[PDB]
Amino acid sequence: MSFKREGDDWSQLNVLKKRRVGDLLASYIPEDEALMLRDGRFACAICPHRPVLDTLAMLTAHRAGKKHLSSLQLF
Amino acid sequence: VCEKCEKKLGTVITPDTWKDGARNTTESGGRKLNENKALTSKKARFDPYGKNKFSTCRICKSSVHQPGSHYCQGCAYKKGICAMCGKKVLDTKNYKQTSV
Amino acid sequence: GVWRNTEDEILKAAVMKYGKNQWSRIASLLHRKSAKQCKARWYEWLDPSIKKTEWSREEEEKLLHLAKLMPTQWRTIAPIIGRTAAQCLEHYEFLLDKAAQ
Amino acid sequence: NRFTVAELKQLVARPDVVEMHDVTAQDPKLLVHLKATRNSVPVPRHWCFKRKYLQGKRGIEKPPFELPDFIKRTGIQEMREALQEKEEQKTMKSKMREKVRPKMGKIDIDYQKLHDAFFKWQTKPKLTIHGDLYYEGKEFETRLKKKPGDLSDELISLGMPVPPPWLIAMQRYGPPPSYPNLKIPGLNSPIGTNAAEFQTKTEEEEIDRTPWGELE
Amino acid sequence: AKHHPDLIFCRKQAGVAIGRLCEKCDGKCVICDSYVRPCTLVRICDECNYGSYQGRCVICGGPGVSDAYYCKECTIQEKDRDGCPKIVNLGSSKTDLFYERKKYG
Amino acid sequence: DATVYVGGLDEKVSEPLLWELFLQAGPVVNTHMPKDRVTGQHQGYGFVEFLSEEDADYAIKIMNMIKLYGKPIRVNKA
Ligand SMILES: [Zn+2]
Ligand SMILES: [Zn+2]
Ligand SMILES: [Zn+2]
Ligand SMILES: [Zn+2]
Ligand SMILES: [Zn+2]
Ligand SMILES: [Zn+2]
Repeated sequence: MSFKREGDDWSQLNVLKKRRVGDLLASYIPEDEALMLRDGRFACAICPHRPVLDTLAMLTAHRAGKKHLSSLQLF
Repeated sequence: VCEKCEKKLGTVITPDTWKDGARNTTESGGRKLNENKALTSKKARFDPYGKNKFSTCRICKSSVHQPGSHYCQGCAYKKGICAMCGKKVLDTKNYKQTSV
Repeated sequence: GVWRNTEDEILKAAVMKYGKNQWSRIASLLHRKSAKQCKARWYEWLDPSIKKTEWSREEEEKLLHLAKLMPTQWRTIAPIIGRTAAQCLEHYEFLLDKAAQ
Repeated sequence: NRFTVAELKQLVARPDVVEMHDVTAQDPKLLVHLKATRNSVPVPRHWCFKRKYLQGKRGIEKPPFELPDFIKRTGIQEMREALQEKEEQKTMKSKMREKVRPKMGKIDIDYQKLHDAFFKWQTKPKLTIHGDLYYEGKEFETRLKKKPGDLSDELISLGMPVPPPWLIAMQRYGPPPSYPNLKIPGLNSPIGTNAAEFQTKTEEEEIDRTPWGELE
Repeated sequence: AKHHPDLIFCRKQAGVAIGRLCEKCDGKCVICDSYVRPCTLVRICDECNYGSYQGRCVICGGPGVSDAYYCKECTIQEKDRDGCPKIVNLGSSKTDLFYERKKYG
Repeated sequence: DATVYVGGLDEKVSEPLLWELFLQAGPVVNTHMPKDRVTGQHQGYGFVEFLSEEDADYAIKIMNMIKLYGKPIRVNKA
């Protein structure tokens, strides 16, 4: 398996996929807007009640939503 | 290990699924009822004050990982011997042992 | 199969980074989406040049005229009106129902 | 049909425990009797709060867990930190290639050091006595409140030989109204006669302090 | 089991019958379902070893192949004293699995 | 009177020290001594809530006793 690679570890590949999705989506979120918690979750720092969201995919989908946009323009 | 040294082996806490020739099942008697874990603690585990203290290989002087072993895994594999007593369990005249 | 919310978010960001000729790189980011489905989702619905507003009076008149002209040919018609062919199609059916009353 | 808080408070043997809602109880006499019994711990305070327990904005910024000291003495944290800092640099090719050609003896701490961490250097942590229930703000409101007549070393800022500078004026302005029973030297406390401190000396001479039954 | 809230124990007055466990259930505790540290032998009530049922599994009901024990923790908490620990109803999970396979197969 | 306003301080002085300073007189139940975030330093004025009136009445007098870093401190009702 050294000379030509054999097989693939689909669980670790899925871990890598989660990292690459995270890096991609994170580069479009400015550093003030998102606060990363101790366990790897994310809070929205715009919205006054700080909702906490499990992934960066959910944080991006939240930042699309109308509650966030209304809370955004006040800040 | 060789066949006489296998009473010196430690056992896994959960029972083996292949029941025959097991050492840790109820029927074998190696998993006993009403075990007090404090009394059987130092059995087949490292005890620096007790009888099984942290040993090193007699050949390469690097630390073994099994209690009561005098030879580290690599040296025992290469010479063909039991890791505890050093009796040979394998005839290695025709085997170019590869550590890789 | 169907497009979740978070998948659309990933797809928009990934097109913004990698552009529109690398759908195999974009498919690697999503779960169980192929490259062709990513492309189709982008042009159908997620592209910013798609206009999701209400129909003007002019745009409707061109729709009714061109649908008389070339019947059932919505890919030919659709760039002349500047809506998606699916959008053009459902709005045509809306107006036909409306004229039935 | 039901008590108001004043009748209930007089009817208790101890009226400091009664709250607004205890009158709404189906048996309020027994409830306030049980709240004033010794060594019982009160109902967790968030039973009436609308927000869920521990789901609060201050809890967002909690820092990571810190290891104890006897574990950081092993050097586990520096080794494993370096290890996972290399493993983010590797590609999937390289990781799947060292999974067929492994690398022995990498992250090994000698057994004697690990045994000593657990069987020699272990220290008991700070523990809490019974009835000290956790609530949500607790670890920030743990500063408490130090009484007059007891000074901190730092309050060094005064730099005065040992009485208080303010007292030279408390005798002038009077004893403060807020404290009815406070006692300070020179006003109503001996610097009469001063035999109070001699009592503590004589008693302290009297005591044997040898704990019975300890290890030799 | 502890994993199924709708299962129900017999809990009658246990007798001299020894409860047994099928190959699938071998080595686990009847109450808390653990694999470690077996402390006491399980006794089942008379009705539960009536007739053909004599010697079936306590936990599932299959052909029993070894004796059932309580673990040490269930002994210390005296969970071994509540009654016959035979499970008397199949429950939703077992039934659903059957109809699902039968639909497919 | 339960609260007092305290002026004219040096940032080395701290809220915990301040609590011990005024509890020398009588206990400060609620302490407030602003931390300014922008330049990370204190302007030196304080607000103190007590148990009841007792702490407040003493408050003004407590000011005379106070002397931080060779300087006085304003205490008045609020
Ligand atoms: Zn938001
Ligand atoms: Zn060796
Ligand atoms: Zn041997
Ligand atoms: Zn079974
Ligand atoms: Zn158990
Ligand atoms: Zn029964």
